[PDB]
Amino acid sequence: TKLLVSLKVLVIQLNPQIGQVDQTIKRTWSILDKVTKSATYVKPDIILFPEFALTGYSFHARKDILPYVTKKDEGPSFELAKSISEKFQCYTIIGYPEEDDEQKLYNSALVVNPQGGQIFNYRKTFLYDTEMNWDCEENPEGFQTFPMDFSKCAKLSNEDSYNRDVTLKASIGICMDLSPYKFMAPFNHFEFSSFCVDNNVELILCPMAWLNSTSITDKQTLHNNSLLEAAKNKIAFALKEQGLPLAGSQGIYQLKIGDSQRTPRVPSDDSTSEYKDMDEPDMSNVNYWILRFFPFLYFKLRINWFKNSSLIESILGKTRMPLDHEYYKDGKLLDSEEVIKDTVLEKTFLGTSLGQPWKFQGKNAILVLANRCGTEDGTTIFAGSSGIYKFNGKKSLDSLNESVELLGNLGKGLEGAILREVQFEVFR
Repeated sequence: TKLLVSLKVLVIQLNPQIGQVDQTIKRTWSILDKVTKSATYVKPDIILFPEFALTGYSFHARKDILPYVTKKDEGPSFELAKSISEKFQCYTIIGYPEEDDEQKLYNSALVVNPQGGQIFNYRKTFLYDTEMNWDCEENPEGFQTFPMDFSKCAKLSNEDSYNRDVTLKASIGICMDLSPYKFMAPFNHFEFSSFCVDNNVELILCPMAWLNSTSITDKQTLHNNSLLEAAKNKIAFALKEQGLPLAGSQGIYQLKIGDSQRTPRVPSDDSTSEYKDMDEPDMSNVNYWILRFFPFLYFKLRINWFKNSSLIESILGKTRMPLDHEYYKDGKLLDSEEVIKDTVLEKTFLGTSLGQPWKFQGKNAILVLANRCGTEDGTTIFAGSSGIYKFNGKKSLDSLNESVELLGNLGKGLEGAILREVQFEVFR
């Protein structure tokens, strides 16, 4: 049974600085107000915020993030998402620093239903270097899926109106989650994107604090004072040329609400990575983000892989999580006498299953990326470029691949919001 779904997705792109929570929240309401006043405005069904959307990201010590940590059902970020969900009758997902009853710190993203109550709270599974500064904990449950009850969004292919309800299988990934584990794991693993293919995720939500390539990540540079001081000046000039403060743009909102302007398919070159053109998206990262969702992309060589059975040992050998992850402190292949369960036949490697060359073929999935913009510590330039994508499964490792639809993107250095009417199909 096919089921056409029309989802109205809104993405908020912010430039939060540490210590400006009230100011950021105030700017957020300013953005949302401007959105509703758009000529082509329509009420969103789901609103996504970036990673640590209100508090800032670059925390250097545990004591520095402590004044901004909250419980999953308490604090500014929760009340914000709650008020938004009650004012727009929508789902609201926002990234926030979390503290539980056991006084453990997480990099989390809470979800609030239209009734103004949280239904889920995802924690960051793969941690970035900055998380180590305040001793962030890995998600003990690893990658997770959760249902989202959408009303008046679904319809049969014969019907002329989306009057039916649909429970979409959603999944949240945060920044590093897309990257290989600790930047050490093989590139071909594609942990998060494979997880979504394995568990048949229909809606993918990604709050991000993703970086622009011009940022300083060299470890020997950061810990060499004369090298670091010389490195900071290179970034300061790039922001000064663009007529912006060192922290980046704030208060000036780029709005793409209701339009259907798609993002041009562009291959990655030496110019697409430069930090210029604030209203334009970082196509170097856009292409990279798409590449990290390889199992959703069409790849011609999958036929040769399936008939020669090259990935069978990889599929059967594939574990749920990396063996040294927090996931394997609680939970726990043959070729024996045990039968093959359905979950095994759902497992994939490089988008290939045991029964299909390309498992996702014929399916639809929606990718929503909320990435922050701006600059922190005078070393870290966030890529912004928030956007919405669609994997059609119809039969190039970048945006040139037409198995993914670029439904729109925001600027790489401007606060703002993008709304898109997303249409796709599921199966019930």
